[PDB]
Amino acid sequence: AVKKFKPYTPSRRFMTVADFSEITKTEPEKSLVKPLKKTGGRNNQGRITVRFRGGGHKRLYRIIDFKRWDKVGIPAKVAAIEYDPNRSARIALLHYVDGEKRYIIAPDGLQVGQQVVAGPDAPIQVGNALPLRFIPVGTVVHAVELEPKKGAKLARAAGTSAQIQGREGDYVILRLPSGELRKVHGECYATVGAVGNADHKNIVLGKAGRSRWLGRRPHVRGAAMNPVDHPHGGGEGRAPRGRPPASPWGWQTKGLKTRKRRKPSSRFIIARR
Amino acid sequence: MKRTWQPNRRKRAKTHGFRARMRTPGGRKVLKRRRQKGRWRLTPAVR
RNA sequence: GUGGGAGAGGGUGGUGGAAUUCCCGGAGUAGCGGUGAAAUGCGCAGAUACCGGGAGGAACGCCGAUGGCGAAGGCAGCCACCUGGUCCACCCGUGACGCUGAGGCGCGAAAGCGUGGGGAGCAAACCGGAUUAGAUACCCGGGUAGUCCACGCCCUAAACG
RNA sequence: CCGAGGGUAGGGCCCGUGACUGGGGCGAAGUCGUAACAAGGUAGCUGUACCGGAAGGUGCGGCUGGACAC
RNA sequence: CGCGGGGUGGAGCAGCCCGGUAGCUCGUCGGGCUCAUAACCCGAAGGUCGUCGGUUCAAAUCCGGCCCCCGCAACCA
RNA sequence: CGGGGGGAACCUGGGGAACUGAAACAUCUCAGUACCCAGAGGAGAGGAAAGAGAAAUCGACUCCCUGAGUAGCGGCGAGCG
RNA sequence: GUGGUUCGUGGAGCCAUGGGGGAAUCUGGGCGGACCACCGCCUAAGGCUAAGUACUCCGGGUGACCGAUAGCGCACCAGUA
RNA sequence: CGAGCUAGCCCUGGCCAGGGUGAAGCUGGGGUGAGACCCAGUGGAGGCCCGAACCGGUGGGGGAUGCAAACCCCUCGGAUG
RNA sequence: CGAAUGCCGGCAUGAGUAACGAUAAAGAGGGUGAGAAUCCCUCUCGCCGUAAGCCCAAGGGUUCCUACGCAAUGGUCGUCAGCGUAGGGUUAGGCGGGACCUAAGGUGAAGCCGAAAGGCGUAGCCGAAGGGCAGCCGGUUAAUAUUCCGGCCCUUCCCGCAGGUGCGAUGGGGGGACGCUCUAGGCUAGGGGGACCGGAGCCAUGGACGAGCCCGGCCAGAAGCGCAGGGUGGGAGGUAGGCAAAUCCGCCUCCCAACAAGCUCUGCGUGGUGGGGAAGCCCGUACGGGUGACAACCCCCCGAAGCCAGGGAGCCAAGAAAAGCCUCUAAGCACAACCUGCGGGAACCCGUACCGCAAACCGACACAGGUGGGCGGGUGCAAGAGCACUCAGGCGCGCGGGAGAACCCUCGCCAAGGAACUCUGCAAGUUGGCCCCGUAACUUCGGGAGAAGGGGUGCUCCCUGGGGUGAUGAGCCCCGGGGAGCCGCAGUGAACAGGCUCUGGCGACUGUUUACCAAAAACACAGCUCUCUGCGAACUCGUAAGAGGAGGUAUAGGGAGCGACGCUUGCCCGGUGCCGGAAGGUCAAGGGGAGGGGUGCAAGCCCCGAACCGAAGCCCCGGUGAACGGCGGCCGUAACUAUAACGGUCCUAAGGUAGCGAAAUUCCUUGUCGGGUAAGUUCCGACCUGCACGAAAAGCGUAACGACCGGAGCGCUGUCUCGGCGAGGGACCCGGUGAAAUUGAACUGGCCGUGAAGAUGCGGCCUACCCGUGGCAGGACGAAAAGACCCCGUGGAGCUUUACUGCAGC
RNA sequence: UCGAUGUCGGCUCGUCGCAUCCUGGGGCUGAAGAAGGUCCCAAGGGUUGGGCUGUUCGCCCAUUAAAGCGGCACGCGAGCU
Ligand SMILES: [Mg+2]
Ligand SMILES: [Mg+2]
Ligand SMILES: [Mg+2]
Ligand SMILES: [Mg+2]
Ligand SMILES: [Mg+2]
Ligand SMILES: [Mg+2]
Ligand SMILES: [Mg+2]
Ligand SMILES: [Mg+2]
Ligand SMILES: [Mg+2]
Ligand SMILES: [Mg+2]
Ligand SMILES: [Mg+2]
Ligand SMILES: [Mg+2]
Ligand SMILES: [Mg+2]
Ligand SMILES: [Mg+2]
Ligand SMILES: [Mg+2]
Ligand SMILES: [Mg+2]
Ligand SMILES: [Mg+2]
Ligand SMILES: [Mg+2]
Ligand SMILES: [Mg+2]
Ligand SMILES: [Mg+2]
Ligand SMILES: [Mg+2]
Ligand SMILES: [Mg+2]
Ligand SMILES: [Mg+2]
Ligand SMILES: [Mg+2]
Ligand SMILES: [Mg+2]
Ligand SMILES: [Mg+2]
Ligand SMILES: [Mg+2]
Ligand SMILES: [Mg+2]
Ligand SMILES: [Mg+2]
Ligand SMILES: [Mg+2]
Ligand SMILES: [Mg+2]
Ligand SMILES: [Mg+2]
Ligand SMILES: [Mg+2]
Ligand SMILES: [Mg+2]
Ligand SMILES: [Mg+2]
Ligand SMILES: [Mg+2]
Ligand SMILES: [Mg+2]
Ligand SMILES: [Mg+2]
Ligand SMILES: [Mg+2]
Ligand SMILES: [Mg+2]
Ligand SMILES: [Mg+2]
Ligand SMILES: [Mg+2]
Ligand SMILES: [Mg+2]
Ligand SMILES: [Mg+2]
Ligand SMILES: [Mg+2]
Ligand SMILES: [Mg+2]
Ligand SMILES: [Mg+2]
Ligand SMILES: [Mg+2]
Ligand SMILES: [Mg+2]
Ligand SMILES: [Mg+2]
Ligand SMILES: [Mg+2]
Ligand SMILES: [Mg+2]
Ligand SMILES: [Mg+2]
Ligand SMILES: [Mg+2]
Ligand SMILES: [Mg+2]
Ligand SMILES: [Mg+2]
Ligand SMILES: [Mg+2]
Ligand SMILES: [Mg+2]
Ligand SMILES: [Mg+2]
Ligand SMILES: [Mg+2]
Ligand SMILES: [Mg+2]
Ligand SMILES: [Mg+2]
Ligand SMILES: [Mg+2]
Ligand SMILES: [Mg+2]
Ligand SMILES: [Mg+2]
Ligand SMILES: [Mg+2]
Ligand SMILES: [Mg+2]
Ligand SMILES: [Mg+2]
Ligand SMILES: [Mg+2]
Ligand SMILES: [Mg+2]
Ligand SMILES: [Mg+2]
Ligand SMILES: [Mg+2]
Ligand SMILES: [Mg+2]
Ligand SMILES: [Mg+2]
Ligand SMILES: [Mg+2]
Ligand SMILES: [Mg+2]
Ligand SMILES: [Mg+2]
Ligand SMILES: [Mg+2]
Ligand SMILES: [Mg+2]
Ligand SMILES: [Mg+2]
Ligand SMILES: [Mg+2]
Ligand SMILES: [Mg+2]
Ligand SMILES: [Mg+2]
Ligand SMILES: [Mg+2]
Ligand SMILES: [Mg+2]
Ligand SMILES: [Mg+2]
Ligand SMILES: [Mg+2]
Ligand SMILES: [Mg+2]
Ligand SMILES: [Mg+2]
Ligand SMILES: [Mg+2]
Ligand SMILES: [Mg+2]
Ligand SMILES: [Mg+2]
Ligand SMILES: [Mg+2]
Ligand SMILES: [Mg+2]
Ligand SMILES: [Mg+2]
Ligand SMILES: [Mg+2]
Ligand SMILES: [Mg+2]
Ligand SMILES: [Mg+2]
Ligand SMILES: [Mg+2]
Ligand SMILES: [Mg+2]
Ligand SMILES: [Mg+2]
Ligand SMILES: [Mg+2]
Ligand SMILES: [Mg+2]
Ligand SMILES: [Mg+2]
Ligand SMILES: [Mg+2]
Ligand SMILES: [Mg+2]
Ligand SMILES: [Mg+2]
Ligand SMILES: [Mg+2]
Ligand SMILES: [Mg+2]
Ligand SMILES: [Mg+2]
Ligand SMILES: [Mg+2]
Ligand SMILES: [Mg+2]
Ligand SMILES: [Mg+2]
Ligand SMILES: [Mg+2]
Ligand SMILES: [Mg+2]
Ligand SMILES: [Mg+2]
Ligand SMILES: [Mg+2]
Ligand SMILES: [Mg+2]
Ligand SMILES: [Mg+2]
Ligand SMILES: [Mg+2]
Ligand SMILES: [Mg+2]
Ligand SMILES: [Mg+2]
Ligand SMILES: [Mg+2]
Ligand SMILES: [Mg+2]
Ligand SMILES: [Mg+2]
Ligand SMILES: [Mg+2]
Ligand SMILES: [Mg+2]
Ligand SMILES: [Mg+2]
Ligand SMILES: [Mg+2]
Ligand SMILES: [Mg+2]
Ligand SMILES: [Mg+2]
Ligand SMILES: [Mg+2]
Ligand SMILES: [Mg+2]
Ligand SMILES: [Mg+2]
Ligand SMILES: [Mg+2]
Ligand SMILES: [Mg+2]
Ligand SMILES: [Mg+2]
Ligand SMILES: [Mg+2]
Ligand SMILES: [Mg+2]
Ligand SMILES: [Mg+2]
Ligand SMILES: [Mg+2]
Ligand SMILES: [Mg+2]
Ligand SMILES: [Mg+2]
Ligand SMILES: [Mg+2]
Ligand SMILES: [Mg+2]
Ligand SMILES: [Mg+2]
Ligand SMILES: [Mg+2]
Ligand SMILES: [Mg+2]
Ligand SMILES: [Mg+2]
Ligand SMILES: [Mg+2]
Ligand SMILES: [Mg+2]
Ligand SMILES: [Mg+2]
Ligand SMILES: [Mg+2]
Ligand SMILES: [Mg+2]
Ligand SMILES: [Mg+2]
Ligand SMILES: [Mg+2]
Ligand SMILES: [Mg+2]
Ligand SMILES: [Mg+2]
Ligand SMILES: [Mg+2]
Ligand SMILES: [Mg+2]
Ligand SMILES: [Mg+2]
Ligand SMILES: [Mg+2]
Repeated sequence: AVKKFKPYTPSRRFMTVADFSEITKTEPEKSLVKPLKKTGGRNNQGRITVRFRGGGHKRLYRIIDFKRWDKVGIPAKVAAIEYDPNRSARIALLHYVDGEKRYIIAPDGLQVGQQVVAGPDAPIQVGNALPLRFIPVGTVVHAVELEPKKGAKLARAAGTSAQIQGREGDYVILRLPSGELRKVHGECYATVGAVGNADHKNIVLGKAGRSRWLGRRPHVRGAAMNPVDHPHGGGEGRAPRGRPPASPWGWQTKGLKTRKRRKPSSRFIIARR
Repeated sequence: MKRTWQPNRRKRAKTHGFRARMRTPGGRKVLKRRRQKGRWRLTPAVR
């Protein structure tokens, strides 16, 4: 867990690296990779629409399987566990017995020797995937479809998960990583277990450059600009915010709630305290 | 010290070229103007 | 050695019910809290009291003792796994192989510390109400850390027989 | 060659001393309060933690060297 | 020099704006409870309102001069 | 069979500023101007009354003169008309 | 809700129409400046239509137009160097 | 009309003499009840060190109708990020 | 026209003045010619040599070669040239690109969107310094050559013959196909040496006829073979996956090899063959040609960063695509087709001169600037692409000759002193490489460290150790050890190499910045906190479609502040912001029609219109501080005095906690005291009276780090006392060429006055023959810039907000 | 004087005034002497080095015969900082 370093430089002092011993394979499965954009944070207009992105290691995109149900009931063996550098978590390689190979987000505890299956059939066991309706209540689970057949949007990040708090009608109540309580349709596939590589959160970048490697460019504060640039710009040397703190585009950035009021999605949410 | 003119033959025809001018309505009126003026060259001549 | 026994001894994983709290539904009205007496607080925006549903955390009533276990600190709902000490009966083996123990090593309540989780009740600090000459207290209404878990430190004590 | 010493340089220990600063001891009749000794008028003491003009207070846990009515 | 606010029983504050009437806490004094003291209880006393003009019938109150006090300001140079 | 693209200016349509004026300026003005776009053509537009507007009146449209800087419009201001 | 007209919300009709409602076929319908009556005018929701009009790349004619710093930027190998 | 200067990003290539320091890990030996750990060798990490190329532009002098509309000299910063 | 810093043009002044563009440097002889410092040839001298040499790409576009020229261009001259005229000159199946592939991006049948113009968009297409692809050595021209020629190799297409096979694709699968750092083995490039091989010739000036000196001792090459490496299992059964179908690939099982065994591919070697082939001498060359020669053509050593190459290990930040190629089958055809070998034929377009770190490209210039890839030899110094000298090659920078003043620049040295200089050791000095000894506080245990401070350093002889290569040997090459001696002032003998310590502030650190007056204490930064965001996310761009976010999903993403780490981060929710609140108040359009009005004879048509229902917003109720923010006044009091733990009272939403404090903050201020100094407005340590510190516009500390800013010491010095001398490049003189701002005109003195108040120009007096050269700056309110400061203008622009008004957005 | 009269201080170079800091010459003295005080004449010359601060001033150290005050665009930036 979380390799450290003696301080033979500054910043090798506090730097901290993942423990990679979970990883059984280095080259990824060539059949299953695609290239990346990458965007520099710019949209089709050439315009930066997300600030302070660029640089960063070249990356191959592992295509990964968020619909488990097209393969219902066909088991598969866990061949390898490897590094996906597009995501916080790790990818498991699955040889199916069709002979089809796919990548899955690797739940915490999944071993590579083992067998996994998806469908209502499906023993309730780490790595298996089921309609939410057939998971026993209280199970912790990840990679959840938000609507049926639409793919897994929820609890995919290293160490995340969700619990089933109960059922009502065609819907079941989940506690998301956020802690929002919301209804998800029972027909939505989820895959039992937590995500893991949960040690992820204790990495300590340790020096500026390591932030660059991840494609994050420097972030300059409103305080450091001039009034043209930012509601916090200007003053003579340093300065409180002088107004309720804002984004460069001018909206308040402390407490102001941005979620649209009237979304139909509101009928299906109960929480987030 | 590096100055502003760094000639490159492809940059010129990709930029001020005749097919450049014809692709954009802005650029067609460039030609239209230069033709109505009697310009001998309607477009940089790059070799 | 062999055959037996008692036990909250320890570590792990589960699990049950009672209660408090919060939320939803129902029903229902004008007060509920609280004290020496009060006030702050809470309540017609529907409180308290009552019934039903749900979430979550902590602690385990009766058994329970003037009891048991551990070297000490300490250890208490129930279940399983792993594991320490210890006593008894037979008189079977080894043959003084013992006792203590400067240093060393380990364990060491509470509180405190670090990184994470968790956070129901309680509650330093803090605010308010009251008392008072004052009241940076004692009583009352709030309330953060903490109390719980994991790993790691700290290593003190009326650590008392 | 070695060599009394001399010189240059960098350490160690010890003594004296120093604006000021920490507490401590002591000092016939100073100021503020009452913490403790009698249920000391909130039993006390206690390791620790936070607070507070001051003694001390409160939290958690511990010790008894505290306990004829309702 | 500037602009704004103030000066009232021993202390600290009201009242002045809107003229007539000076109030609150503390202190002080007389008495009480107590062995005594304080606390506490019952009573009292104590003032021309910085000053000097003016206005009015009447001035702490309005107007002016002076005197103090506090605050703000003194930039480009 | 046809279209496409070009054409000094002129024409119709779609869109459409500001300096400026108002001795400041927002309504207003400049101005439906400048400009951009689309279409025409040798012209274009318009055109044969669900019109005028006070006479029992005129009689499609376009252009000139006049009506007239009138009727009016107008931070009833500048000014527009 | 707006645009057009002289009409800037005005007593604001007329003409046009982005939105909502939504008829009738001569005893129907539009208009004459809110509106009502009366008296008149006119027949919307299809289309085309010469000429009188504008312009000047081009050709001609003519100047109390210039005459090489003028007159077109160019009298000249100029939208050139 | 401009990103042939410059700023960022994207795709694809290239460049960084030489020397110095000596992380983790590995191996052996020690150590222990098993550990922790200790030492040695090995190893060869790093917005590590010195220093060319390359990238800079610290201080000073010179230049100042310049060699130059930002240059020259000396000095100096980075030089596997 | 007389004025507008007017406009266009012409010509003046400055003035024969500055300058003639790197201080790498020249001298002579001969030739040519009307004419020669400047053109050509020779000799001598100097400069570059990780270049200032050579090759390639851009860009440039005939500048290339040659003949004839010198008006102009050339910073002088020109007989020369990149200049004028003319003629010539660029040769490809294999090199580069195109009749190949795809990347970003671009474009775009489908489709989506937008008043119009247009925007987007799957596939496809386009797009290259990336992938794919078959030429090596030499000779030849004045000028091109992997292009022509010679020699030896190879590719594709078409056709044919033969042999083989279920042939066949834009479809399936494999492959292509990948990072960074370190790196093994074997090669090659390149290099050093040889007593061996080959060669004109030399014995100078004292010595040397020598195992002397000087020069050279290679290159390309199919198959075959050799060495070194890369790639890679084979067989069968089953099969539901690879959007049809496969016998292929995937997967499961079984069966042999376990190995490069083999098969295969590449590198190097060798190879039939072909080709080069020095010095020197002669002639004769802008250039090179005879001979040397029938040249030799060999050993050893050093050795890549290059090759074998898809090698190996380690690491985390996790490292293109498509085609060629292989395989699999589908239609379809199985006379076809395809595979293999041989043979014949066919094989297009474009570039190809020349410059190319620069006089030919970008900088108006033959401009000290800028410009990507490759090669870049030798010796010495620890290494090296550093430094000095030097090969090859290339240059002496397109004005010169003299003189030997001031002065300037760049440089050398200095008695004694040693920072006294000065805002400041600014500047210059000192130090300086390697090896060895040694090395503090403090520390985050790495560091601090090159701390500091020292010693060594050459040459000769003797002895001796280990390595790589060979054999285990010599030879050669590498790393050392010990002993005795020699010379000088000095041995990193030249050149390239830190001055050091103490101690504060600020910033943790490396980084970033105002191109061109600021590199910093600013920005960034890892890290901490708040906050929004359930995913068609929030947020951003866009009218929209669409895109970014993200092919991400709360351990994520966005916004904000704070800024490693340590210890910490108090009180106030009155106001403002945000967050919650199903009541209440108010509230627009709309609903509602009480009543009222216009006009009709009237049915009616039309206009007002009270109650009441009626959102968000605001009000109202709460909460909220790593949200905007804000965190008291007067008076009294202790048995010297002083002060005030204590008290009183007024006010507040609450009255600044810890820590720190005359500070990057302190006015008074050079506060007071202490320390450093002979002397300290700075500095360090203290105190607290903090004008006007204070806790994430964070508080207080912190090892390490810094071209940051302060203070002190040592060392050392031309900074200074205080100046002197010397060098060179200028300045001066002569020959050639020859600018500039400025300029009302000038016949342009001093004092005391006067004057619009600072007079060459007016008054008075004084002084004063005409004209220059080199010099200095006191004045011509000198030049330059229609003053940036200041005000004015109902001038402008950027910025702000609880200014007005409006718009997007919500 | 705004179609420009560059500002503190320092350095360099001075020059002048005298209301004289020193030296020279004087009068008075509450001048014994030596040494002072005070006023008068006198502008020939002279008038230190250093610590602090940007300073001018000023304070301080060590001396001195003395450590003079002013003017010259608070002399002097086409002379330097
Ligand atoms: Mg675009
Ligand atoms: Mg970030
Ligand atoms: Mg930032
Ligand atoms: Mg700024
Ligand atoms: Mg703004
Ligand atoms: Mg601000
Ligand atoms: Mg600022
Ligand atoms: Mg400020
Ligand atoms: Mg560059
Ligand atoms: Mg190109
Ligand atoms: Mg032509
Ligand atoms: Mg024992
Ligand atoms: Mg403990
Ligand atoms: Mg505890
Ligand atoms: Mg009490
Ligand atoms: Mg007590
Ligand atoms: Mg007690
Ligand atoms: Mg007591
Ligand atoms: Mg307390
Ligand atoms: Mg100002
Ligand atoms: Mg129109
Ligand atoms: Mg105006
Ligand atoms: Mg005006
Ligand atoms: Mg204006
Ligand atoms: Mg108009
Ligand atoms: Mg129009
Ligand atoms: Mg006609
Ligand atoms: Mg017509
Ligand atoms: Mg006509
Ligand atoms: Mg028509
Ligand atoms: Mg209208
Ligand atoms: Mg109006
Ligand atoms: Mg109207
Ligand atoms: Mg009408
Ligand atoms: Mg009708
Ligand atoms: Mg109508
Ligand atoms: Mg009408
Ligand atoms: Mg009418
Ligand atoms: Mg009509
Ligand atoms: Mg009709
Ligand atoms: Mg004539
Ligand atoms: Mg002429
Ligand atoms: Mg002309
Ligand atoms: Mg003429
Ligand atoms: Mg002309
Ligand atoms: Mg660019
Ligand atoms: Mg760019
Ligand atoms: Mg290296
Ligand atoms: Mg290294
Ligand atoms: Mg480095
Ligand atoms: Mg370096
Ligand atoms: Mg510089
Ligand atoms: Mg300079
Ligand atoms: Mg100068
Ligand atoms: Mg990089
Ligand atoms: Mg005139
Ligand atoms: Mg002028
Ligand atoms: Mg003139
Ligand atoms: Mg002349
Ligand atoms: Mg002259
Ligand atoms: Mg001269
Ligand atoms: Mg000269
Ligand atoms: Mg020259
Ligand atoms: Mg020459
Ligand atoms: Mg060399
Ligand atoms: Mg000539
Ligand atoms: Mg020239
Ligand atoms: Mg050929
Ligand atoms: Mg060929
Ligand atoms: Mg080709
Ligand atoms: Mg073809
Ligand atoms: Mg293509
Ligand atoms: Mg293509
Ligand atoms: Mg497009
Ligand atoms: Mg389109
Ligand atoms: Mg292509
Ligand atoms: Mg290519
Ligand atoms: Mg290529
Ligand atoms: Mg090729
Ligand atoms: Mg050749
Ligand atoms: Mg086949
Ligand atoms: Mg590639
Ligand atoms: Mg070779
Ligand atoms: Mg001889
Ligand atoms: Mg070797
Ligand atoms: Mg590899
Ligand atoms: Mg790495
Ligand atoms: Mg393709
Ligand atoms: Mg068939
Ligand atoms: Mg060629
Ligand atoms: Mg050249
Ligand atoms: Mg260069
Ligand atoms: Mg080059
Ligand atoms: Mg030249
Ligand atoms: Mg040049
Ligand atoms: Mg370069
Ligand atoms: Mg060296
Ligand atoms: Mg040389
Ligand atoms: Mg030569
Ligand atoms: Mg000498
Ligand atoms: Mg000297
Ligand atoms: Mg000295
Ligand atoms: Mg200093
Ligand atoms: Mg210096
Ligand atoms: Mg020390
Ligand atoms: Mg040393
Ligand atoms: Mg020697
Ligand atoms: Mg040396
Ligand atoms: Mg040196
Ligand atoms: Mg050095
Ligand atoms: Mg300081
Ligand atoms: Mg910094
Ligand atoms: Mg660095
Ligand atoms: Mg910055
Ligand atoms: Mg700058
Ligand atoms: Mg600038
Ligand atoms: Mg600039
Ligand atoms: Mg810097
Ligand atoms: Mg932090
Ligand atoms: Mg938008
Ligand atoms: Mg995406
Ligand atoms: Mg900051
Ligand atoms: Mg508040
Ligand atoms: Mg609030
Ligand atoms: Mg509130
Ligand atoms: Mg009614
Ligand atoms: Mg409402
Ligand atoms: Mg705070
Ligand atoms: Mg406090
Ligand atoms: Mg202080
Ligand atoms: Mg001080
Ligand atoms: Mg302050
Ligand atoms: Mg200072
Ligand atoms: Mg201090
Ligand atoms: Mg502060
Ligand atoms: Mg703050
Ligand atoms: Mg500090
Ligand atoms: Mg520090
Ligand atoms: Mg730095
Ligand atoms: Mg720095
Ligand atoms: Mg000197
Ligand atoms: Mg000289
Ligand atoms: Mg004269
Ligand atoms: Mg005068
Ligand atoms: Mg005269
Ligand atoms: Mg002068
Ligand atoms: Mg001037
Ligand atoms: Mg005004
Ligand atoms: Mg204005
Ligand atoms: Mg002026
Ligand atoms: Mg002016
Ligand atoms: Mg001065
Ligand atoms: Mg006198
Ligand atoms: Mg005497
Ligand atoms: Mg004198
Ligand atoms: Mg004098
Ligand atoms: Mg100083
Ligand atoms: Mg002073
Ligand atoms: Mg001057
Ligand atoms: Mg100056
Ligand atoms: Mg001057
Ligand atoms: Mg002057």
